[PDB]
Amino acid sequence: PDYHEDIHTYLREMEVKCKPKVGYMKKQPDITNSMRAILVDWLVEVGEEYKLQNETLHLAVNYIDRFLSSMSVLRGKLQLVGTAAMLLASKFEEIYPPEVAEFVYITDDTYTKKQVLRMEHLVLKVLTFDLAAPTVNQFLTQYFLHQQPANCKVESLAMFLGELSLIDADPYLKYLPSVIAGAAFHLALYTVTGQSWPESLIRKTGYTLESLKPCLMDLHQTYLKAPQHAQQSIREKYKNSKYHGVSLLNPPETLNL
Amino acid sequence: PGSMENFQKVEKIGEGTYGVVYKARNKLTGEVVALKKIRLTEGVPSTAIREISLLKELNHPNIVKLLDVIHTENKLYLVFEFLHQDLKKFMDASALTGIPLPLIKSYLFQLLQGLAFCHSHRVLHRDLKPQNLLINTEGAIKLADFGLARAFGVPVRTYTHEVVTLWYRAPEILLGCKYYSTAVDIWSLGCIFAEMVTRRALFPGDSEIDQLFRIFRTLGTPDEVVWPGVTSMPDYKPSFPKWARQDFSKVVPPLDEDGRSLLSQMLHYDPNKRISAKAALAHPFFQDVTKPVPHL
Ligand SMILES: C/N=c1\[nH]c(C)c(-c2nc(Nc3ccc(C)c(S(=O)(=O)N4CCOCC4)c3)ncc2C#N)s1
Repeated sequence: PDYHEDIHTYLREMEVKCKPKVGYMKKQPDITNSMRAILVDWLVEVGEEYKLQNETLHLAVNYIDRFLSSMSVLRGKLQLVGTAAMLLASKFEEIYPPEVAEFVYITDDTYTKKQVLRMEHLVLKVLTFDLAAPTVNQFLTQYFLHQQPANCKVESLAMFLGELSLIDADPYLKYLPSVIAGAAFHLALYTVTGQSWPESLIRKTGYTLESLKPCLMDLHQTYLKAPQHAQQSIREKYKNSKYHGVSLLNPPETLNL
Repeated sequence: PGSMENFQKVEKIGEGTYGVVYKARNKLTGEVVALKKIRLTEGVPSTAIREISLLKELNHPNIVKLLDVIHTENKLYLVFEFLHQDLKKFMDASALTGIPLPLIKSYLFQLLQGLAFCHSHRVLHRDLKPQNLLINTEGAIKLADFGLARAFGVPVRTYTHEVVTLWYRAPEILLGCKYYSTAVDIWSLGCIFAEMVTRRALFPGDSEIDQLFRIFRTLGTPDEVVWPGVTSMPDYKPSFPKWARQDFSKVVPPLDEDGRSLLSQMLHYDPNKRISAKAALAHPFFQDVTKPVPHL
């Protein structure tokens, strides 16, 4: 609270430096956005099974996107990239990271422990060890401090929305985490309480409903079409009482902007 | 960024739970470095992954500089700038002379600077003690050993409970607080500040409860007045002896009024009242701060 601004400022600077290449999928010969949605959905499953932090999952997705931004990968190796990213994310963020054997186990023994570790090494190289990336989650928790008063359904809905964005490279790869965080927070706050992006977050972030609008429009459609999405692990996850079953809430029909 | 081809080992320096440290000379540039070797069956250790990534973000005069990472088959070599010794060694050597107050003031000022920087970049050190503060022959002191460090969030989550070397561990960790923060690093510096003045540790406990009791006998046993929420902390006990707080001037007798003021703020029981590294920089204790060079 004596560093909240310093840290926000710093994270805002770093999210630009840690941003994936917006159009990297066009340059991927073998893989597609849909395959990526499949991998990310699975990573949510893995997160649940090992009770990993949400932050860990966000980090792992940051690592995958940044890696695939400079390295071509065949579809048969995409999961290996993902496994190693989750492993690294876990090592970075978790009090007790699942052991390597456990990661080797959840890939249905598609890959050897030796491959998983070699890929870990390669990922570190390609990211030059820059793992402390800003995430939607990091911005959300700061934004939550501006509630009056705090509302658990809103935080869980926001988390849920922020998390849905990880699935679809198109279009969310073009929005910075701090912006998806803002869109998610306003959408959750509106859905649950009917209120809006608070004046105090405008002072803090410089973002307005107007600047958020483009991301907000996408995220709104994502929210509306969620039950029809091919990938369903985030909705299953947020049916849980841990997150106040917010996936079961009804999305607003109109945002009115 | 090259390979070990250009490094010439000069001598071993010491060891870590993961690393072996050598003094080395770059043969083309003449630069003296400290090489930390990390041998690699669970892949790259988490501590090494934290240390490298956080350290690459922290470029500061009072943070030890990671110069390079040589990442090979079975070996990970971290290349650090070379510093001459640690604060612990210096205090020992300064046995009978004592450390001149202007040099204490200087070191503390510098340490608050490096620390404020860490906290400004959402990093907790979590292992500040004289063994991890390195000094050079030009008056600088720098935080080192970011193996226990952690990237934190706002507001903090629950992180590893088993943190900070015992003598320098904050009461909120001892009492099982689910949510410690930057204040734990300030607690540690408070202990180091007192230690530089007396040249003996301030709370040399041999166990957790011994550590708590030693703290309590010095600062008074905390109650809901001095520290709201204390009695509902997990490892707090109603049977705790209730000691009076002693006059702070007896805690570190050689310290002047400004020094005492500052020390007391760094050792406030309530993490929320405990002064931040940032705010401490502006304390009157530092009004005449300079940068003396120490003695070999
Ligand atoms: C695990 N401990 C260390 N890791 C690194 C990278 C260290 C370091 N060392 C120096 N130079 C230096 C030279 C001589 C001595 C005696 C000392 S020491 O007093 O701190 N000493 C005490 C006994 O254990 C070994 C180290 C340090 N410079 C930079 C770094 C860094 N980073 S220490």
